[PDB]
Amino acid sequence: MIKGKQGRFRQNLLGKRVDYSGRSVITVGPYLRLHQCGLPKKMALELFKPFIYGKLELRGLATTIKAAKKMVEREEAVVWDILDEVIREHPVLLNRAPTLHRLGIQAFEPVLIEGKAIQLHPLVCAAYNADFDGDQMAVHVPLTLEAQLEARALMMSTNNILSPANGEPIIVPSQDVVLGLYYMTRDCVNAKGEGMVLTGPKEAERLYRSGLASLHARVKVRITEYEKDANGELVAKTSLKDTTVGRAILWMIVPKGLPYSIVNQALGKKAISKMLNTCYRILGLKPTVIFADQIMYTGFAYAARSGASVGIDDMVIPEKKHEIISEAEAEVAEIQEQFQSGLVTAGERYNKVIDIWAAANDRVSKAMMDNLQTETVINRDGQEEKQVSFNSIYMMADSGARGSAAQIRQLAGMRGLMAKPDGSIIETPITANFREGLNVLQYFISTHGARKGLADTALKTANSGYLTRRLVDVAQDLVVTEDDCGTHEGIMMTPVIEGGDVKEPLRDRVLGRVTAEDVLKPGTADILVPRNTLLHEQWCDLLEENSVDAVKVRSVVSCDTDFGVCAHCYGRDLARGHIINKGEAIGVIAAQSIGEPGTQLTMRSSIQVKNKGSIKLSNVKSVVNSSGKLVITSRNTELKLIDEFGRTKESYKVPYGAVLAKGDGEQVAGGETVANWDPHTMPVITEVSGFVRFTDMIDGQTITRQTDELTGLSSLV
Amino acid sequence: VYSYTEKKRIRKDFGKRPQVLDVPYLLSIQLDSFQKFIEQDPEGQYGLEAAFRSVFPIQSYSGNSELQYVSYRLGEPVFDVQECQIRGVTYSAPLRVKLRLVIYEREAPEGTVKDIKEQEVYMGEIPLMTDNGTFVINGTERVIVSQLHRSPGVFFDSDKGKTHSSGKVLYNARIIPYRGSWLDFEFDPKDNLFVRIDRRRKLPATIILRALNYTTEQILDLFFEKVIFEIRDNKLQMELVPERLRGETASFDIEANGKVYVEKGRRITARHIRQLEKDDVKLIEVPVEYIAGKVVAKDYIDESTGELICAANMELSLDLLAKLSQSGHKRIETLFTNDLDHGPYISETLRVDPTNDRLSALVEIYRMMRPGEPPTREAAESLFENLFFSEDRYDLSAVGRMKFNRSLLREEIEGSGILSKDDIIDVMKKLIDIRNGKGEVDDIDHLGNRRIRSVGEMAENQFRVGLVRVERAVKERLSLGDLDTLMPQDMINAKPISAAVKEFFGSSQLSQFMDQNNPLSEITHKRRISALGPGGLTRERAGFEVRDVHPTHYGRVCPIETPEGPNIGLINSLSVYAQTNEYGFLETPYRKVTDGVVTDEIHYLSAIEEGNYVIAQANSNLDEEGHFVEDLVTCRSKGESSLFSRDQVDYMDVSTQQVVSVGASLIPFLEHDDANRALMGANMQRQAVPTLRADKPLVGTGMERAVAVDSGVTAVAKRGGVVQYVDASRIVIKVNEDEMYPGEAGIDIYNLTKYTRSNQNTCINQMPCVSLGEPVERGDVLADGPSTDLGELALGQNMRVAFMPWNGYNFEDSILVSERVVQEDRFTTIHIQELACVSRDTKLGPEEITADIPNVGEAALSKLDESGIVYIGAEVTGGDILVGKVTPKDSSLRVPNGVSGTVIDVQVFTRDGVEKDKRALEIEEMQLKQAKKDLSEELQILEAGLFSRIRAVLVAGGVEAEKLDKLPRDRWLELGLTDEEKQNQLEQLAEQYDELKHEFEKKLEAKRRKITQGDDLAPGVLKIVKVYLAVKRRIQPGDKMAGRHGNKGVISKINPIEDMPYDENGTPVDIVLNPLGVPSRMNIGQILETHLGMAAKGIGDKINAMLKQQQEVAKLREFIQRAYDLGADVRQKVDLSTFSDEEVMRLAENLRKGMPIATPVFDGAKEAEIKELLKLGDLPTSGQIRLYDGRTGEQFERPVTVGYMYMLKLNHLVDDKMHARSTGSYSLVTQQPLGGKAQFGGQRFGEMEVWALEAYGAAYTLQEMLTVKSDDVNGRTKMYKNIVDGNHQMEPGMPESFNVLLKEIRSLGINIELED
RNA sequence: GGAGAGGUA
Ligand SMILES: [Mg+2]
Ligand SMILES: [Zn+2]
Repeated sequence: MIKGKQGRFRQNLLGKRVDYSGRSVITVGPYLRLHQCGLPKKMALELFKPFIYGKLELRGLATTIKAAKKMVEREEAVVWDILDEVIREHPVLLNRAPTLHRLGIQAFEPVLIEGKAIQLHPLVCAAYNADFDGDQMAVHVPLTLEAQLEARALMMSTNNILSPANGEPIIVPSQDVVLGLYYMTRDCVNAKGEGMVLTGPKEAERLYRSGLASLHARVKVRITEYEKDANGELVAKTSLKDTTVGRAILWMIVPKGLPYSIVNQALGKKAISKMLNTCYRILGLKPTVIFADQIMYTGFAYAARSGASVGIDDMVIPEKKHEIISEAEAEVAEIQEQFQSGLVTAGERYNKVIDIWAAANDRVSKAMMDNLQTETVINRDGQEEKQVSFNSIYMMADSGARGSAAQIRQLAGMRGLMAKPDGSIIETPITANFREGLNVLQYFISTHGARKGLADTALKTANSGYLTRRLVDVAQDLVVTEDDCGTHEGIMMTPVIEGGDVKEPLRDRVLGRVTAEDVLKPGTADILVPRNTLLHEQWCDLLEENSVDAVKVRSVVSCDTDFGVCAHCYGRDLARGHIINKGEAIGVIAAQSIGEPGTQLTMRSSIQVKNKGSIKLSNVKSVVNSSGKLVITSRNTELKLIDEFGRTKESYKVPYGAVLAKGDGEQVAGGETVANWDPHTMPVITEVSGFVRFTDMIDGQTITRQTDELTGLSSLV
Repeated sequence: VYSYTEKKRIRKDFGKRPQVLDVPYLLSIQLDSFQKFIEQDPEGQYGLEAAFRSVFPIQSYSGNSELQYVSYRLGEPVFDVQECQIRGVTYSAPLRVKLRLVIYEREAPEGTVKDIKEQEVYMGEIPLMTDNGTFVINGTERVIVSQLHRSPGVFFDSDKGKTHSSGKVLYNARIIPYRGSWLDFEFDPKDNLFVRIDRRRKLPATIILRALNYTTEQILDLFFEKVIFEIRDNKLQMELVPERLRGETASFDIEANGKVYVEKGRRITARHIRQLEKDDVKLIEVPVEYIAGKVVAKDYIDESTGELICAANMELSLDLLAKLSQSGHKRIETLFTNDLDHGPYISETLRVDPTNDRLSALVEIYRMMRPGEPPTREAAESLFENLFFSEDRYDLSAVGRMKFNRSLLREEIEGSGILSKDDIIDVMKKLIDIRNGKGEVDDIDHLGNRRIRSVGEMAENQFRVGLVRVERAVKERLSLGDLDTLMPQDMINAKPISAAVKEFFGSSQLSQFMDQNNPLSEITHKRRISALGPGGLTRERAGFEVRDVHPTHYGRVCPIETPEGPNIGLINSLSVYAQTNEYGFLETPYRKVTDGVVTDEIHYLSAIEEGNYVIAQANSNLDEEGHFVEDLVTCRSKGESSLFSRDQVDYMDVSTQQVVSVGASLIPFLEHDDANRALMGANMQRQAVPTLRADKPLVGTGMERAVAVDSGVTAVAKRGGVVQYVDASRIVIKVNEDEMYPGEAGIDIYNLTKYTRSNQNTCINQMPCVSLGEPVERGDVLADGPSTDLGELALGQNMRVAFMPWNGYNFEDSILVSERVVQEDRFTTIHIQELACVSRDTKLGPEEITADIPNVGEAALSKLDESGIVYIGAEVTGGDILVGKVTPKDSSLRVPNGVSGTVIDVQVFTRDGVEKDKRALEIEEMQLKQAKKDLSEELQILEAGLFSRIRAVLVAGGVEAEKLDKLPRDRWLELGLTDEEKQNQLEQLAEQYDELKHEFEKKLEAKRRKITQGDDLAPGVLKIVKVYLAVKRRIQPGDKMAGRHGNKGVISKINPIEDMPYDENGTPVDIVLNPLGVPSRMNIGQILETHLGMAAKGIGDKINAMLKQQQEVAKLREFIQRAYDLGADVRQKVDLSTFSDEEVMRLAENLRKGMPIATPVFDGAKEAEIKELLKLGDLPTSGQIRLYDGRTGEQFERPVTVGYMYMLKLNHLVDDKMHARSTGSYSLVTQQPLGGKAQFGGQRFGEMEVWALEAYGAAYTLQEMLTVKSDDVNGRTKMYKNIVDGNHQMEPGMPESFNVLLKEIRSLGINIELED
């Protein structure tokens, strides 16, 4: 009765059923504000029944609870306005079943609807990871006053815009609005109403509505930027820019304090996300949310206007594909012949076959991509030109709305090679695309692969749930409970290097974490920052322009707080732009952040420097060989390429006993091989010149005279 | 070539491969299994007879007497199918067996008959199989899927270095009987050999070897070779076999014939053996050191002392050789061993063997099998013998023996059903050989190793195991004396067998409910092939290997159809053309390929046989002669594809569509979509709700009629004839003259199942699809069932679609729908709910259903009748009263909240011996009248048919048409006629007429008996009343409809038509999808479907326009002919000229709503032919047309794709889900809200949500939610009061469930409590 | 109330 899921602990004592609840399917209803959600009349009426009784008795329409129950039972017309009155400012909670992270449940204001489906503001769908393929949601209501205030002040949708896992926003215009905007901020080389001049975005809108100009054509227009470089003072400044009418129309929406350049590109998804991030970082919260609402409205309107449909004609197959494939096949034939005569072995035949197939597939992919993306050739009022294409598929792909290059490659080009169950790769690839029909065997193989994928997904989510459950259990007791523990130990955060380039610059590893010891600029003895300041963006910029290498930062692993951690040792909230507050349960949110993404994971010679700069070497225990080069005898020897300024730029592990052309502190040229070594055998490298004597080596019991017979040189083992 | 009925609507067809074999009868695999289960087989090797002959006879222990089997029989079913459905009892048959007790004479010698008696003892009732195959247990028709269990026999398996971390594989072998104890042999990491029985403790194998009365030397002789040394004048001149010299190194000087063949330190080259065999030398002088560490084969003893010098299996040493030499031993036999050829695996195990003799080995075996129980010299031997060699407790079926002999390269495919010494010896030999490298491990996922098993075998096994109990009972009875007066009735008991079979059928992990909201649902469900169940692996402990598609599934198991989620690769569906092997494997047809000609003759190949030959695939371009235009032909040789010569092939596929299931066979343009999305489309296709009136799909795959007719819904004529009279309820056909049998002419008649609830609360009924005087042909459709149209499947509706975003209303997958879809009302769906009410018998007396109840206004009572039962046809609403029931001291049933509808059927049942109220008597009388009138009409119709026949036979040889009508039919049979067989026929027909009279006269009484009788019931229940509500769910935003390409969506809004986009021509579209869906999830099939359907609709519209203004057939014939033309060498080749010039008119009428088009899945219509067909219409070949906005009215730039798509409305209704609860009931042991919509339960605030609330700073809300809103009684009572009093505050208290936990813990010896 | 089967996200 206690063990297992059915045990009281995990069944009735930790998770319970609850009154005052509802369940329904969800729809979009895009006309809503970001802070409110639709709600059926019936569910609304069912939930708030006690409040309805109270209001009825206050109005005196029912001097009892039984007559009141009767009245609500037959829902006289009065009851509906009473409901509307009660709902006025009463939030509710929406939840989706697999709630991984903190955002999986959120508060909302209700708006009554004559349906039976919970409308939902579309932007939050990304947060809920909620498709409209029939996903259901559950509704709760906060009864007591304190619950209502908690909801309004903490769980209101408008308060959760940055993922706790990282400062990245979480309200990115997901898939459709993004398409609309990208289509808006484009430019045909020669469209209706080109070259003219406008006296402001309003004229652009009027012109487009009258239809006298295309939605995107190059025009010079005067505008006014608002730069608040002064101390919270929005200085206006006018100019006469040259953009496309669509961009000008879009500019009407953006709030005051932003540079017009931010609205001057093709506006891919990344651009929109960055734009929102900057807008929040500058003009606080409310302008950002209202701007997002306007963004969504405009995006939907103009996406619908575009009428961007998909047709079979859009899948343009490259003309040269057949030739390429035929050539590859003929190539395969000769290799098969070489193996028929036995001149080559089977494994090498197999490997070369795979290699040439990959090469041909890559060629086909490149050819189709090129033939597609720039297909559009249009006279410019001169003779002829070309531009990026308006093929609906390419617009959808490049815009980032849906699908990477892989899917379009499969659609148009051959869909590569398929791997059989044991991980082996079939020698013959699938040479057919989906615009054409696959034959039996090809489809069979693809089906095998797809089933593998599906089964992997199922088992992966199953295990990930258990992992995260374990994770939260171990770190649920930890709560920040102090302001400062008063220490000086920390850790040297440095940009990550993987032999190759900077995998992650330092600026993002230390962003928003108080320092332990003040950094000194490379004007050494130059106190660049205090030792206990928060590294918000401006100071990060200071560091970057000073090219700092590593920083002593206060971690959490060493905080001297008992049964908790002082605020400074932790750092910024990362859920809002300021230090953590006192009391937060950081452990739980950290566990959730770590566990949520688990589902997306998968379950199952010589040194060639490439830059001109100074060479430096660390852990060097080396000698000069006969050729004058340098031979190393330490293992963890490390080679750095530093730039002229003196900041490390590249790093590589030096294998033991490797020959090196340079010494230390020389100058290298881009593409200069600097080191070499044998990766196979282990020598007995010496240090100094002289005779070698076979001391304590007698043939018969210590050594054997296994002299080489192929060549005839002395050899004893 | 085209049937008259077929000419109503003939689907234009694409595809070029000439079909060579029509699809077989889909429901074959079921009726045959059950058919074989129950039959009188003289061979006694099928079903009941085999079991009876096996268990019987039975001999007493003495045995002074025995009881033997003779024969059996099945009585008539007591009730018909419909009656069993109505009451809700099983549709079974009595079983009656004639058993024969014999008695010998005790004092007389063994074998004599003192006396003998016999009788036909009843035993058990066996449920029967309906015509369709389904069973009826309690009017709850279910279905039994087939299992896919690994076959009995032997298997050499290997663990692939997954244990001991040593990288060393460990080959094991398993023997699995069909009924008995398993057996396993395993290789220790230390090269030992271990027997294991039924997963019990491990054991050295040589023990069980000794169990067969096998000694050391016998075993060694069996398992190794000899090397003979000769003590001679000069130090062991040993005989040698040159063949033993591969893979060694000369350690000394090997010299003979005065020739140093090789020296020490040299490896034994092949040429060394060449020179050796050339010199033909046999004996080599060998140094004594060669025998340093050898082992003796047998024991050697001193002849004089009789004392063993060296017992067998003993190492070799110099002094031992001296003892042999003084003992005069000349021949010294030792074991020929090796490290790569012959490891001494037996010797090690023998050294491990603690036992040496038979008795001790058996004793320790007994101890292992049964811990404790100090054995006896007889217990172990009895145990072992009855265990592994008594047929009654151990059995390899014929399949097992065949497979076993097969694996061991034997010749006989038949043998005994038990084991033998040689069997085990050969098994172990083969295992050792595999260890040495020869022979290879055998996989498990090979289709050649797993076997299907249908119902019959399982039922037979259950019958046998039930029989065993009564067998034991009778045996213990006969062991007792007092046999002079026994009978074969008292010792036999029916209850054990009845229980044994009933429990299995009614309640088993394989007899499951039937999904019935489609014909397709029923079909695909019946063909299911599960891998779970008894003897099958478990859902939640399956690795990837099982779920993965083995290469052998090709053509035998549909790979693309599977229920995703918790169980994939386990619920596999059968492929279309698959058959079942005689044994139970899966066979598939293949066209025999001769030298260079593709014959039409076919052979059904099993999985194993396929691995040998070479098979070219279906779409290989031959030209009228099986001469492949190509030379490097693609063929699956053996678990892989390749390109082979034009002559080496041996077989060709039958049809492109032999790889898929029937379920996936219906998706057009399948060859373009992704795999998983096609799977999703299929699974959703399985869940379509029948609409109000079906509509053919404009673009079928041609598999529609097969599925429709093969399913049981539609009434298909059996013998062509003529409609003599039609009605909404029944049909009658005058049979064709020829199809008619010589005697008993009669005429065909059908009755139609009207509205009846399906398994999913969806009404089902049939409608005639013919008029009077319509000739019909054998096997043609007559009555359309649910979601069918003119005898072809039709699930959803085809509608005008356009691909574009629209104000975000189709943001993710939401589907925007215009208002015409609902106004024209082409998606409403009917549903039927059944509600029951009982009259228990409790203390304070029973309760009743009186029409009078307390504290209720007459308003509610207005709808009930005097009895207390609502009138039929009343239109009740949510929260009404259906039957008034009283509190014996108001339990009146009420309509569930929210549900509206109309009452259509009431029924009542009473315990026998109880008076019946007014309404019950009324209904009884009404049924009486109904049955009487029904049978009267039937009888007179049949008599009319008979007299029509009698008139027909008198039209020749004395026809007087006047005399026929002068005196009426009453006196016709007696008329004179020339003397011939005609008089015999007249007598025959008159006899049949009188027989019909008598049959009706008795059947009427039978039905009267069935009606008037009382009703059995469960104890306590006095009577039960059932009522049927009918509802029409129309549509709402929230519902879930979908297309066929796994492109599901939730309807979101109902715009008025005026806002919808409309073309320049004025037709507005009806659905707006989201283009963004396609690219990510690659399913172009929908786009191609849209184009093709648009073309078809254009053609239909052109025809309709031509018809609107009157146009003579001259134009119609031309245009239709040309339309049916324009195929790329299609095989349709339909000719219009041959038509009656009025069937032309009717066909045009049937086509004015489009021209149906067919598309085989992998023989689809490419782009060019679609383009040409479109251009036949005046539509833009590009497919995309310009549009105009409803609101603004302005044109959309960027021409848009529009067309027509076939879409289904799935069975997930928004009304079924939307649910709420403010404050309701409470669980009993724990005081929390109940769960589930059935009860008025509430939602479950799960653990993860608690975590999430913790992540926010929200604390109060969590506390309240899990303290006062759920658990703390006083807290919620006072909270209710506070809320009523407009004061939002709460008092936490303590959860009750915590006190529950506290008491529970304290129930254990743990003292737990709260401090201060 | 508990078991088992099936099904949806
Ligand atoms: Mg979903
Ligand atoms: Zn600290």
